This record gives sequence, C-alpha cells and structure tokens, in this order.
Amino acid sequence: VHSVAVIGAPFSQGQKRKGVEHGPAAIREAGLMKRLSSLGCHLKDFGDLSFTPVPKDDLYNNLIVNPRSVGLANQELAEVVSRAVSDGYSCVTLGGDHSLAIGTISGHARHCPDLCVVWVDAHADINTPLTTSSGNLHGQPVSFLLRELQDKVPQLPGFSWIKPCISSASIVYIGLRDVDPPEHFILKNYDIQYFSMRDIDRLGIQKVMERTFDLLIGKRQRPIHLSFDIDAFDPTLAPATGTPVVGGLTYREGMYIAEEIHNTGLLSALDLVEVNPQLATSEEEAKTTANLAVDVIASSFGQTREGGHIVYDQLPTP
Amino acid sequence: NLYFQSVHSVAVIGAPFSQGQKRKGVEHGPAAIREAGLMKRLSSLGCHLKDFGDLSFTPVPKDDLYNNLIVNPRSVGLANQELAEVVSRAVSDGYSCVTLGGDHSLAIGTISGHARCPDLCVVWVDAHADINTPLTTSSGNLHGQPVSFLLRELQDKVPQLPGFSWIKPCISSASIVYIGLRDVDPPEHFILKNYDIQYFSMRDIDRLGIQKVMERTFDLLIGKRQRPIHLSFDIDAFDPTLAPATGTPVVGGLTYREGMYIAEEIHNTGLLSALDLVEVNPQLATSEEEAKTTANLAVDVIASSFGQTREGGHIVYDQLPTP
Amino acid sequence: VHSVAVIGAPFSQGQKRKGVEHGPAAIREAGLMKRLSSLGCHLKDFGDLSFTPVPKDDLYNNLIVNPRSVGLANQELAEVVSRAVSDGYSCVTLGGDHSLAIGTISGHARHCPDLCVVWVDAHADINTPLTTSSGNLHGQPVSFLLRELQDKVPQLPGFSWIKPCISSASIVYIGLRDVDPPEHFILKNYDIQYFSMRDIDRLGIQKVMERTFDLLIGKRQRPIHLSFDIDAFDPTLAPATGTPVVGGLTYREGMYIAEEIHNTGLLSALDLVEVNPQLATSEEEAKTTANLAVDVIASSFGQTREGGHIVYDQLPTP
Ligand SMILES: N[C@H]1CN[C@@](CCCC[B-](O)(O)O)(C(=O)O)C1
Ligand SMILES: N[C@H]1CN[C@@](CCCC[B-](O)(O)O)(C(=O)O)C1
Ligand SMILES: [Mn+2]
Ligand SMILES: [Mn+2]
Ligand SMILES: [Mn+2]
Ligand SMILES: [Mn+2]
Ligand SMILES: [Mn+2]
Ligand SMILES: [Mn+2]
Repeated sequence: VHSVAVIGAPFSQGQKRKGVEHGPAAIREAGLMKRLSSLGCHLKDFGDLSFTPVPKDDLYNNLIVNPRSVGLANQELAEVVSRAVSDGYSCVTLGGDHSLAIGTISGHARHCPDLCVVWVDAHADINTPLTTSSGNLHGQPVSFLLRELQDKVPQLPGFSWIKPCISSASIVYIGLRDVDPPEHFILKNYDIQYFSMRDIDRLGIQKVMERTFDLLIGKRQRPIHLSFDIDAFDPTLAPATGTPVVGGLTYREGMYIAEEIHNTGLLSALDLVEVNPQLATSEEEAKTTANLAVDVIASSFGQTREGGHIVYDQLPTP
Repeated sequence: NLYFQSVHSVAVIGAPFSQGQKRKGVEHGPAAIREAGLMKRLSSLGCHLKDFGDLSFTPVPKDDLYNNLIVNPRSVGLANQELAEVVSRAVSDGYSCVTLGGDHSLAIGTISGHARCPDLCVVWVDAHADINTPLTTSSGNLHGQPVSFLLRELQDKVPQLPGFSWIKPCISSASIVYIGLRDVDPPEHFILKNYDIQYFSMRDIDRLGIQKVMERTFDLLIGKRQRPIHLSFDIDAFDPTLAPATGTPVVGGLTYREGMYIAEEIHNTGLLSALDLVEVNPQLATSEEEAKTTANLAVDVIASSFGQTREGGHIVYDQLPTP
Repeated sequence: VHSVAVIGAPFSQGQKRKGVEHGPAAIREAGLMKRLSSLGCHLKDFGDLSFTPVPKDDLYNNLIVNPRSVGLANQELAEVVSRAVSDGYSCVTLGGDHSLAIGTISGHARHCPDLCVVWVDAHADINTPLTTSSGNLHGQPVSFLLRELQDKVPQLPGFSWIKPCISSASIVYIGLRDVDPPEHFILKNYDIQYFSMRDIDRLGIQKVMERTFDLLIGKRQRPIHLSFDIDAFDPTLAPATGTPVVGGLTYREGMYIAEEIHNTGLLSALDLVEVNPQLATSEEEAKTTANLAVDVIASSFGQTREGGHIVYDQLPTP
C-alpha cells in the first residue's frame, strides 16, 4: 500500500518539437490510474495543470529558447509537487519535456533536505545556459539544481526563484549515450557518477543498480527522486519521443531499474517525461510508447515480473 | 554427409490440440512447423527419424464443463491418456519424443507417459507457470493448469475431474525447474513459493545471465545423479518480436540467443529424453513474414535440442580436398 | 588526431546479389565524412575506385563464379591501400562484398607485415575454392590469405599475385553463427581462435574483447586490421545485407567492439562490407543499415557513447 499523487504537466516549451504536451493525456489513456489502483495504491489525482503562458518570451542572448515560459511553468509545478509531498504522497509527474524536472526536484527538495536523484535517460541534461549548442532548456535542467554549478550558471529571465538543492554526489545517471563535450567535462570534473550504456554493457544492470544504491543510500536512508526520460529506452521500444538515440535500454533493463527502486521502499517522487505521441509513425507506436510509460510507473510502485504483488493467503481445497 | 558428432533416435508427433483454450488457429501449428522444414532439418543432423504423423482427435458430444469454469474437461483428459501411451511406446523403444502443438494442455500426457523412467526431471520454458489448480484458475482454459495434476505435493489441492482419473502424481517438487516466467497469476505465485518449486523468471535471467541459469538448473535437477530430461517448451517464452504468432504473448521475453542457449545446453547434457513445442498460432499473424518467423524459430529450438549449434560442428568433416 | 583515408570499393562479383556496389555511396550519404571530420580526423577520400572489367571470365572448376574479375579488382585495391598505409593514413575501405578483404589485407600487409586481423562477421569466410558449395568468392577470402592453408588452395586465374600474409594465430573471429562443416574443420584443425554468438552469450562482449587483445596484442603492439561485415549484427538492426542470419550482435555489442579497437590506439585499416541498399524492403531499412555502418566506423575512430572524444577543459562563466 502506497499513497500516490499524480500530476499532469502538459508542457513543451523546454524543446522545439510539437506534441510532447499530449504525453500526460496519452499515459492516462494507456490506463495509468486503473493500473495503479489494481496495485493497491491510495490515489490523489491533481489533474493536468494549465500553465500560465508568457506572450512576449523569445530568443535570449541569441541562444536560450522560451526562458520566461520555462521558468514560470516550473515555478507553478514546484508549488503542486511541494503540496503533494507535504500531504504525504509519492509524487508522480507526467511530462511534457524534461525541463519539468527543475520544478519537480525543486518542489520535492522543499520537504526533503537529503533527497537523492536517479536520472534515467539517454542524455545528461546538464548543459548550462552558456554551454548549450541548441539553447533548448530540456537539455539543461540539472545545471540549475546542482550546488557545484551555481557559479557557472547565469541568471535567466523567470529563473530567479530557483535555489540549487542537490550536490554532485546526490545524483546518479543511468543509460547515457548522447552527451555533449561540456556535459562530459561537467560529469568527470565534478565527480558525478554515471552508468552509461557502455557501463551497463560491461557490468550488467544488476551491478549497476547495486552500485547506484551503494553511492546514494549506502550510508543512510534517503527519499529517492526517480527522473525517468522515456528516451532512455531503445527507440524500437519507445519511438514516440523527440530525441531518440539508438542502443538504449531493453524492456527488461527498464523494468529492472523500476523494480529495484520499488525494493528500496524509499521512492518519494517520479517523473515520466518526453512521451510525444504525435512523433510516432502510427497509432500503435504512440500506444506502445504510452504503455511502456505505464509499465515503468507501475513497476516503480510494485508491479513485478514474478507476479507477487497481490498477496494470496489460502488455496481452495476439494 | 556421412559423419556426425552424435546420432539420435527421434520421433515426431503432430498433436493439434485446440480444446485446451478458446482462441482458434493453434491447430495449424504442427502443419506450419513442418512447412518450415523440420523433418529435413532433423535428417541433416544425422537423426534416425520415426514420424508418427498428425494425430486425429475426435470431440466428445456430451462434454459439460466442471464446476462452471473448466471448459471441455472430458476431451482434454481423454486425449492425454492416449498421447501418454504413444510417448511411453517411443521411450521404451529407446527413442526421444518430439510433440508439435497445439496448446500447452498436451503436457499432462507427455510427462506421464515419459514417467512410465520414474527418476526423470522437467525443464519448463514459458512466459507462464501453467500451475493453476482446477479451483485456483480464473480463465477456465486447461493450458494454464498441466503442472497441478503432475505434482505429488499438489494432489490434496487438486480434485478428481471427468476423464482425469488415470493421472498418477509422478514428479516431485525438486524435479521441476521453470525458465522465462513473466506472467504469473497470484495463486500460481503462492504455489511456487510455498511448495519450494525452484524457478528462474525473466528478472532472475536479468541478474544471473542465461549461462548461470543453465548451470544452476542442472546443479538442481541432475546434480544428485544422471537423469532423463523432459523439455516442455512454449514458444511464448520468447519475446513477441521473435515469436509474434502465439496465443498469450507477454512483452520482455527470451532473446533468440537465450532460447538457442537453453536448447544447446540441454543437448550438451546428453540426457534429453522428451520435448514439447507448443503455442504456434499461424492465424494470429499480421503479415506473412510474422507467420514464417515463428515457424522458422520453432524449428531452430528443436534442431538445437538435437545438436544444431551457432559454431556448426554437428556435421563432422573428415579432411579438406587437396588441389 | 587520426589521419584517415576512405576508399570506395563498389565490388559485387564476389557474390550473385546485385546492389552491394551501392554500399559505399549509401554509407557516404548517411553522413560518414561529416561524422569523421567532427572527431578531429584528417580525411582523404579516394572516392569510388573504377575496377578494370574482365568481359571474358568463365567459372573455375564449374563452380567459382567470376574469378578473374574478383582477383584483378583486389590486385588494384591492394595497390591503393598499400599507398594510403605508406602515406600514414588509417585505411577505411567501404564495400562491396567481403571478397574485397583479399585486396585490403594484402595491401595493408605489404607495409605492416606484423598486422593482426579482428574479423567481425556472422560467417568465417574461410571456405577454399575446393570446399565452397555456393561458389561465391565472398565466402572464401580468408583461405587465400592464411599461410597454413596455402597447400589446400589451388591457383585460380587472376589470383596468382596473392601472397598469403596472415598466420592462423594472428586472426580472431567475432560473431560467428553461420559456419559450414569444412569451415568448422579449418577453424579447429588450424587452431584459429573465434568468439561465436554462443561464446558472447557466455563470456559477454567485455571479456570477448579482453581475450581477443590477449591473443593478438598480449606480447607486443601490432597494427590492427578490423574487417567488419555488417551482417555480424542482427538482421533487425542491419536488414540491407545479402546473407542475414538471426541472433546476431546487438547495436551495443557492435559499438563496444569498435570502441575497444579505438582504445588500443592501434587501428591501422578497417573494412566495412556487405551493406546492400537494394535488399532493403523499404527506404528506412536501407538508411538504418547505412546509419549503423557510419556508427561502427565513427566508433572505431573515437566516437563514444560517453562523449569524451572532443577536448573540453574549461567551462564558460557568467
Ligand atoms: N546532443 C544532445 C545532448 N544534449 C542535447 C539534449 C537534448 C535532449 C534532452 B532530453 O531529451 O533529455 O530532454 C541538448 O540540446 O542540449 C542534445
Ligand atoms: N552457409 C554460409 C557460410 N558460408 C557461406 C557464406 C556466404 C556469406 C559471405 B559473407 O557475407 O560473409 O560475405 C558461403 O556461401 O560460402 C554461406
Ligand atoms: Mn531528459
Ligand atoms: Mn533524453
Ligand atoms: Mn505454456
Ligand atoms: Mn505461455
Ligand atoms: Mn563476410
Ligand atoms: Mn557475413
């Protein structure tokens, strides 16, 4: 039995590809609430938030895209996550692009001073506004949150409300395979631990999950924030996403990550982002992606491959 | 070719069961496997072949369902008493029986007939545990219940069904090992855990790897002494991308390589005595290549169980021709 | 900084399936040169070689199809490879069928007699003209190069120029899954080390690469010749090829092989063969295969999944 809050965040201004705002609708349509109900989760649906748009919000310093809208949407999102967490729920946020982790992690840290993050993605999303080549804020969220990067991050319009709330030793990446040269420098230079697809190929997902927990919760229990980008999966399994990168996690590795997070019993918040149903070549590819998003969330709250969720007490005798 | 690493005596049975479940099209299974080229493949491995052909099954006219759930119980139990005899015939003769399905209900017969060597051991490769009792089941389909009738520890929890009186509990808890489990119903999970039935689910394969799983499986079953092996193999243990034409497909299954590995290790013990290849449904395919892939896959599993390998070497080459 | 020469060898006479002659153009259209340039490579593209046609070329011993054509084109290819290798370039040859390895390995061995070969393929390509059942020369290249097999190889027309240049201890196979009975005999009888798909299932690709380098470069550094047949990959990843065989390398395993080759710093020549855009059922299937071929070549010259190939040592500050 878990108390689970669900928040829909139909937001796309962190990137340029249309349709990721329909990700919460597609995940809900795939039967998320019914699947969580069937696991025995006490649910509170906060619905799908309507973000206050910014009319005059264009290209900043000939590089940063929609900073005012991204900053504002995340400020609003942080308040809802804060409420859900302070009300004692494990907070599930449906994206929407990955810039939404600024809001979810900021809102979660308002109640958990010792929170740790497991970031599952093909990308590190740790470019600063000065290292980004694209200027898309979904490839930059971790830079605003990390304490060690405060002196490397300029003040963006709409971002003055953010306070760095996580240290370099409190975030572990899993699934990396498309990292920009400044991002690689940031990971190495600041000793941020990561398990790229190459590390998974060598160690295997079991050792990857063991080492992740040893680094984060080896010394003490801590609330875990699971920030799961659907593009961490191979594009054959998750085609409906904006930045697919070949050679991703298998369905089995993805479920394994989600199961191990459940087994800690320390899961406090989950982000499931970057499901863009409009980018799938067919309705079945949109549905496949959406169903995979439901399986990650369900496994993070007790769904297992061995079918031991619904406890049986007695077998009928003849 | 005149030289082979090993010569096996193998029998092929076409059992087109369909009354074990409700989805039609699984009867065209032994036909699709043969059309792929099974017989030609076993010949190329130097097998002494004995084809028993596609068996004829007649439905019982008055077949009322037991406890208003177990659909077609008389037709399934009657057909398995006879299928057991044909399988017991081949074993006594000194042959290795291979049954083409059809659904997984045919396993009650094959394992009972085989036991008529009593010190045998089973390897159940499936996405499903097929261990529901007639009272714990919810679908009414008998293909999800074969292991309940065969276990000695489950006799007190299984009632006497119409045409199931002939079945005697032959295999004990420590004589069955599952591989590939990913869709286990709550009563099935209670049975496995409480009766200490050793298994290797997809999660276990994810952690240990297919090599360790095979090493551990044999340490359990044939570690005490050399024993005959019954390989019951459901095509749905493989991922639906590889076996798309099947009844109950569950996402996140065995890769082609993992399934060939299981079959190769089974061959390498030299103790394989019986084999089942079920749930091939050519009617459940969206394209011709999807129907052909599942048939070609099923032939690969049986061929690997009798010598076919990735490196070759099954066929023995004497000397190279000189110019 | 790697000095890389690219040679297009639009070679099809080593087999009967037409379209493989379009393999070099397909690889170049998938962005090969742009990808190598971004790695910091100093490039020289020779373009596609125009091989001298042999109009009068009848089958040898009523089996061996187009021998003179295959032999002559390889003799010409070897002169080009020999020159590029002499001029300090790591020579990338784009195929074309795998019979072109006769010319690339022959040409490379002229200036690198201590070379070793890592042969990545579903096939051993080691039938002799006397064991072949197809009569396709792309299934026989290794028999012409292997020193220990000289007494078993008859003199074919247009093949006399070939001087066996590799010993059985200097070649390692990776990916084998479709081996003919005389090929299995050669592998065992001449003690040629191999890692079939079954060896990979057991050891894992990390141990496979460690064992490969222990056998080849355990005693001294040597120039490495990587002969990569795209059909080493599973047909779902590399569909546009002549002889697809199910249960091949995953994308991750293939990148791992290439990344490990790069890490030695010894790569001296690379063949990327059997990309046949005509055999793809759709335009996307041909592009998928060509994109895969580019990833193998880029990974062999530094492309990583971690992003550390480009020098980046100082963050911009606000
Ligand atoms: N080469 C890549 C790595 N860095 C990128 C990330 C965009 C995807 C971010 B997401 O999917 O995780 O949201 C960038 O634009 O900064 C391009
Ligand atoms: N049974 C197979 C093994 N030997 C074959 C190889 C042809 C493929 C060559 B290549 O793709 O590797 O280039 C042969 O024709 O000799 C068929
Ligand atoms: Mn992301
Ligand atoms: Mn991403
Ligand atoms: Mn079954
Ligand atoms: Mn099944
Ligand atoms: Mn080849
Ligand atoms: Mn090949």
